[PDB]
Amino acid sequence: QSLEESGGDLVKPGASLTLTCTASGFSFSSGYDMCWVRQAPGKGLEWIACIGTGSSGNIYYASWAKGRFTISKTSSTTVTLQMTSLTAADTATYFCARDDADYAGPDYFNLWGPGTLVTVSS
Amino acid sequence: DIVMTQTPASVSEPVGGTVTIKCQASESISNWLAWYQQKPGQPPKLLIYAAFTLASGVPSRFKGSGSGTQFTLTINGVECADAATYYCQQTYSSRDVDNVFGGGTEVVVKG
Amino acid sequence: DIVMTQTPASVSEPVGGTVTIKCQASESISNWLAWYQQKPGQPPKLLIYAAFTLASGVPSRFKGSGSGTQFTLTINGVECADAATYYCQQTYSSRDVDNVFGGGTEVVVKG
Amino acid sequence: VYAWNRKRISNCVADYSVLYNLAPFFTFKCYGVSPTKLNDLCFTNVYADSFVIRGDEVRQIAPGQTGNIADYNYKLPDDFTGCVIAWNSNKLDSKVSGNYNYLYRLFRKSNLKPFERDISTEIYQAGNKPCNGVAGFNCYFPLRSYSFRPTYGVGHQPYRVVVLSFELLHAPATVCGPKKSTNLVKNKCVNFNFNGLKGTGVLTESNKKFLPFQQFGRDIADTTDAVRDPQTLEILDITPCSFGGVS
Amino acid sequence: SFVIRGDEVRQIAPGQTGNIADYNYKLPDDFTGCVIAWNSNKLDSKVSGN
Amino acid sequence: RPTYGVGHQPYRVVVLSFELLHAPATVCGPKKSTNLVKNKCVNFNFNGLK
Amino acid sequence: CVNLTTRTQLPPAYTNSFTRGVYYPDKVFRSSVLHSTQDLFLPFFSNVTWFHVIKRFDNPVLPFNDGVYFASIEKSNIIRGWIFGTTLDSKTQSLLIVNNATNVVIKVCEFQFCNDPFLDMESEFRVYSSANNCTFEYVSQPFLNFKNLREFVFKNIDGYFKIYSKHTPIDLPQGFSALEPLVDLPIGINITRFQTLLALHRSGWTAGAAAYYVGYLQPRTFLLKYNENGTITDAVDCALDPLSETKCTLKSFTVEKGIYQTSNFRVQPTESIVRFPNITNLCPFDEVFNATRFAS
Ligand SMILES: *[C@@H]1O[C@H](CO)[C@@H](O)[C@H](O)[C@H]1NC(C)=O
Ligand SMILES: *[C@@H]1O[C@H](CO)[C@@H](O)[C@H](O)[C@H]1NC(C)=O
Ligand SMILES: *[C@@H]1O[C@H](CO)[C@@H](O)[C@H](O)[C@H]1NC(C)=O
Ligand SMILES: *[C@@H]1O[C@H](CO)[C@@H](O)[C@H](O)[C@H]1NC(C)=O
Repeated sequence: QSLEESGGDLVKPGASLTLTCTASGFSFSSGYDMCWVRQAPGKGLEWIACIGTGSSGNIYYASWAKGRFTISKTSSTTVTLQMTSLTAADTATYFCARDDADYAGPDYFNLWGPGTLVTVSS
Repeated sequence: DIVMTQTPASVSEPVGGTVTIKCQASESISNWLAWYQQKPGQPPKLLIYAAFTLASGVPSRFKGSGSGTQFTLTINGVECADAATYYCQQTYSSRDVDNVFGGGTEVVVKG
Repeated sequence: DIVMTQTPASVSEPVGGTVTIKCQASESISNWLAWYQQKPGQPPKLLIYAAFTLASGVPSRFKGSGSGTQFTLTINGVECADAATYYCQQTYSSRDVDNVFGGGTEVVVKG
Repeated sequence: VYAWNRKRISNCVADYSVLYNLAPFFTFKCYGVSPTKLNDLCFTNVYADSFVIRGDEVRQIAPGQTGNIADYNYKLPDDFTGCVIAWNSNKLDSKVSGNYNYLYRLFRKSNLKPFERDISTEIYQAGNKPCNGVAGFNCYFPLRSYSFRPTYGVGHQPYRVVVLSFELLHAPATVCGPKKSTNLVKNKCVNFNFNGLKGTGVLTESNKKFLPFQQFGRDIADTTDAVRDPQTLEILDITPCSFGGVS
Repeated sequence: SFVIRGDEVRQIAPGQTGNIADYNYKLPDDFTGCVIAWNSNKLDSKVSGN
Repeated sequence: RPTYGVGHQPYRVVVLSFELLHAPATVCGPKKSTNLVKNKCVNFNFNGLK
Repeated sequence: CVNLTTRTQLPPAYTNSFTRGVYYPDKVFRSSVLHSTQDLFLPFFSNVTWFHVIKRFDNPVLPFNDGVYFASIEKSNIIRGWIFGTTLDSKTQSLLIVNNATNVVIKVCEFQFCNDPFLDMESEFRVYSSANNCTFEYVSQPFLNFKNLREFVFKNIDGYFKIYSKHTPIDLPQGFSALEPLVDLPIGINITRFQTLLALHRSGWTAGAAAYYVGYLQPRTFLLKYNENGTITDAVDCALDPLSETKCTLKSFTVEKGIYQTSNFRVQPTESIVRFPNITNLCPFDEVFNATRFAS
């Protein structure tokens, strides 16, 4: 099974983009947690938001993205995260990872997607 | 609520040595921890989950140790293919946390 | 420190009978015992170890009994191939012992 | 259970009526104080220790008990004070794949003294030859993982255990029960309660000059006579209500 | 002297009931004297099976 | 099964049966005797009688 | 750490404790009541060590035992604080108390104390070289012809460090003064030895005129007299001399003329004698225990 991502391109500052994470070979079961992270070009990993694919999603956000970002599931195999007002520092590589336990939060990320490149420029 | 730091920032040793990496937490996380290895231009891979258990398909050269507040990762032998970046994850309480992962520590293996 | 005696010296019975052999110890050796059978011109073989358990490949005709001081070996039926000598071994304490084995008891099967 | 948390509770009011919806199917069997009147009491120092254990091992969390958990994971003092709480948590801590994240110590050189944590992961040498980091025969990893089996009885299901340690002193109180603070009435037969000290009498303004550190006041018979209210830092006298014989 | 399992060491006591206390070694209720038990894994364990 | 806990490991047990009585002493403690000091206030111990 | 050897070598003198070192044994209030209590007290008329500072430099390490009564006849407040611990190094935890120009500094840390700790306006701090594992800290208002008398009692029971103090304007003078409890510390560390800290003045360094006295507490029963205001005004030691023991059994401070039966006396035994039968052969326990194989 693969978890390739999409929706990555050059975006002007102060705009909005909507990334899409699509599962391959499986559907979003309720016993797993499908969850989002990003990586700056030269920094370490950092966590954005995290949504449960169960009956009642335990949607969670990081402190530095309290209202800037919003994660949502759209179908049985598609989870989408969209963000508004991209600043200069928001350029990064976005990985869509899957969790291994539905403990209302990101546990060990056993599965990772190839990642997509999203940059901001004028 | 819980914040972590990863030390040292960088390490370097001959091919025959052993590297150790320290990950400490602001408050007690007890057992819940994970060690991720990220090669450049590649998504990170899980190595140690539950702070002791080796992952699937990983060689028996990476040792996790400690519990509670101080955690140490020990590589008994490097083979020039372990030169990468390693992060530690709290996976204990992510209700109001800026970043579950720790900082970056890259290992340089001078063959 | 512990000495063993084996009685009777000789036994003889028809092919359809049952022979019994007694092995008694000076002090209590509890469960530790072994019954050894050697054919003439042949090294001995293990028959009963732990005073009850049959050895490997041994037919279910030799029965061990008793524990502690008095031990008895009972053969339910002879077939002219059991005419040999049998010894009992203390295997409990051999720190200062002249001979762990007991005396000789040869069985004669008059077919 | 081996790396149990430790939390400090101070400078707050503790309510126990709330501990019903948060912990369904709880069991507050405990020691050192009658649970019926925990409401009107004050506790100087409260320690909360939480962990997860199997159902059949919940009986090991008690003073004077012996067992795998009591020896190698969590030892309680014989003169223990405070109450323990345990409730089933199958709905929360059971996974269909298998809950392999809860670890318990199985091998240890010697029994734990009360209130000690052992986080060491050194290989256990159960034989004669040194292990030297090898985990072969007679060389066992000291920590084993709970393999919960909910299909069996509740004795094979994860029970969350929270242990509270009190001190039960009535003067420098910083943690007290959820009851309110009724306004004081003087020169009337009332049954009062000052930081868990319950007594019946009439409370009058006093001229006794307590030193700044002194709290209570004793008579000859070693019964409280003058007391200092927690609020307004005032000095009062306790006089028993009128009584006598009838002829 | 004898050899028993670890979990059965509690059965060697006055008034106790169990498999060991009933069928192997029974102690009097008014027992006097002291018992000693120590682990012997290093001495009485074989890789083949004891 | 030593792989499991100490409850599945061989424990050697030795049980001693005393008979506390103080006159025809046959087995006594390891304490050494002392010369007979007389005519002064001395703590005495005669066959366990303190 | 600065090596210092200018101290004059001289055995400490001794003096009389008189009736000093009485503290409130509890936190309750009692008035116009003669109460008899049993606690750790400095016995009346005992030998308390005398140290003088002026080229005299008396800063030795003294045992702690069950307790210490610390006094100081001071002018200009040379003494700054005290040091507590067992080995006073990085092996074992220690405790520190100082009173700088601002406030008090109480720290329980893994100090590496210098061989000759002291202090030097004051702008030189030379006590310890390192302190890594710090466990407790506390800050409060500063505690502090010879004119100033400082009295302290240090106790370490049940993992709590109790300190009692009293400041009085003025050898130990004739008088009686209770000790008010000052602060309680939930430290809980091993304590067997302690030292003192001095503020040597630099002009080299010159030490002013000062002295301090150290006494040791013992468990005994006192009889305390409370006046109408709740203040301890007089106390009687119940094991000093027969007259005081007569007062204690009567629960009164004045004994009327007559005969009084106080106690009973016993000739305490000196030696211990044991006489077992004439047997020397050692019992066969190694054979039973160290046997290679036991029975089923
Ligand atoms: C503290 O106690 C005083 C006592 O009269 C009261 O007036 C005041 O409101 C109290 N403060 C708070 C925050 O409750
Ligand atoms: C007690 O002090 C006196 C001097 O006042 C001295 O002569 C005597 O030796 C001292 N006793 C002890 C035991 O040191
Ligand atoms: C304190 O130290 C002494 C010796 O230094 C030792 O005998 C004693 O057991 C210690 N007490 C504690 C509570 O550690
Ligand atoms: C008690 O205090 C009062 C002051 O209100 C004082 O006049 C009186 O002398 C004190 N009592 C004694 C015994 O000194």
